[PDB]
Amino acid sequence: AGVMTGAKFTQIQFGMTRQQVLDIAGAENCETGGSFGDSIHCRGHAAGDYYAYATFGFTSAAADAKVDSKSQEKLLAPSAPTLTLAKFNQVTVGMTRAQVLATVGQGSCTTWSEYYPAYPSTAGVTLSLSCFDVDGYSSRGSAHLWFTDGVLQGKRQWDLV
Amino acid sequence: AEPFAKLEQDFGGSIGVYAMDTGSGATVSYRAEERFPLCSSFKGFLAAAVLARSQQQAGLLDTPIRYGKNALVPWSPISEKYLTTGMTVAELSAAAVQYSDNAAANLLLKELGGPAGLTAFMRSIGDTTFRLDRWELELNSAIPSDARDTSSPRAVTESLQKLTLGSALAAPQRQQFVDWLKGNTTGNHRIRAAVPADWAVGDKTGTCGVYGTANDYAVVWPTGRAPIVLAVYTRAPNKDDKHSEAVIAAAARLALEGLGV
Repeated sequence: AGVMTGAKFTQIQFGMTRQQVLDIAGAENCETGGSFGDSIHCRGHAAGDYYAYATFGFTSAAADAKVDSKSQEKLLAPSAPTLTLAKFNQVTVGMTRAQVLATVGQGSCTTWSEYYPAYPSTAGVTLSLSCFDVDGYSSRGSAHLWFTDGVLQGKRQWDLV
Repeated sequence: AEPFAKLEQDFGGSIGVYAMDTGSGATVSYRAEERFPLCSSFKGFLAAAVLARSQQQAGLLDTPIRYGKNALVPWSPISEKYLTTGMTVAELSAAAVQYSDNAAANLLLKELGGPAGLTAFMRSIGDTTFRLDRWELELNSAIPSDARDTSSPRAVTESLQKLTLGSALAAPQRQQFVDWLKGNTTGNHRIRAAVPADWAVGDKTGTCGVYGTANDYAVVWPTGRAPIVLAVYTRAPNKDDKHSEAVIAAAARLALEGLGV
């Protein structure tokens, strides 16, 4: 059924069952148990010293649990990366998602991590954005912006110019 | 040596190899004393240093480590998942070895006293070439002629031997290190690709991704035969040069041929 991809990632929805996730991703790309506990971890093509991947968290270890968490690295590309050390330094704790996007560029960010501790309720939702500059989405120069309930809690960057 | 020279020229860079047959004492050596960037391959020795310290500090491996989003770095598939619950030192070690988990590696370095702490451990087991200077992700720069965060294929292999087959670690810790290496998920297309699928292999990979810089080291157990220890490192002159898993597998095959394996 191919390797894990962004299209598969996107098609997979919160609230789904393990079976649906596997249906879409292709059980052959995916693992569970071991280091990933009850989560389902699916691999795409090689990247970094690992592989492009998605990880899906579930409301419980039970068989009918639902997706309450979606994570990915190198499965989604930024639409128009414009991040700079300048804008990054403009981002401040307390900003809403919208405020942050305006600052870093509405094309610069992808969703690293998205988790609903109270699924299906969105209360307490936590969000990690991975944001990239000019060339940052290649294989260098990016940031991590994390939110709770849509309010920025913190930020970190690596080799922004 | 000629076949190695040809391989590296096809590749467009430099290749360093050192392999030893622990049954005969025979070795194969190509640029084995030149420095190559460690990249993620330092995480293997990081785990060993954690295990060594656990011999001195009881309960170390079972210590729950709590961290927040501030500790995450790109390429951290395991630590990202356990953010809400934390992870034990043993779990962090397994993640660093088996998935090249970056956040886990920095958390462990912290326990050891940083890069100088790891370097000091490597000195303690007789390795005088190994040097780690920086943390993730800065240690991946791989700038030609930069000696920071490098070692040589020979020193890597000699240390690997001491840790996995020798007495650098106590027996229980030695077996844990071996088990972690055997469970590595990142190296199916490198040294593992050069050997029969039913031979036990423990390996740690590294991929800086700039300057065609990548690597793998391994202990290989040929059925019925004594183990082989080997390290293959690659390097290239230009930043945009690509690394090649195929070249590493090919170099491994050559080294194994050289040992009569």
